[PDB]
Amino acid sequence: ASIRERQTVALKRMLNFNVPHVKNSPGEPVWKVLIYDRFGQDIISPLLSVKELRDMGITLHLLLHSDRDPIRDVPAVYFVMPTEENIDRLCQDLRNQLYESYYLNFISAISRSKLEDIANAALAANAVTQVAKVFDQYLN
Repeated sequence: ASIRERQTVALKRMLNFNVPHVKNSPGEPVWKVLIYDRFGQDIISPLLSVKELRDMGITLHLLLHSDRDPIRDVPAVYFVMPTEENIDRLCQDLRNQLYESYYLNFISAISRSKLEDIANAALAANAVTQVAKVFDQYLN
């Protein structure tokens, strides 16, 4: 479907988004982390798997509602829903500095109010973050 396609559009982008990262081992791919939620998995899985996740160059993929590992030396991605709870996880992971980067990706149409929370959620620790486009804003 043309719709389901747009879903992967953002994904394939974030899952490959090579952002300004430091290179320690010359001659090594770009390891990127990902953090998905109930919806995030509801979209990433249908168009991605565990073996494909690591096969694309993922350093770690876990649920915001789980024990996140400390990988400040590797860029991270947060493809989740901008829900009240999620917004709290953003400021929770942003302050912990679990990952160097935080390529955010909202499933629904977040608002300036909720957005400011995540935007500032990082400002608290000054973590490099970037809110990507949404796909489920029309479906899912």
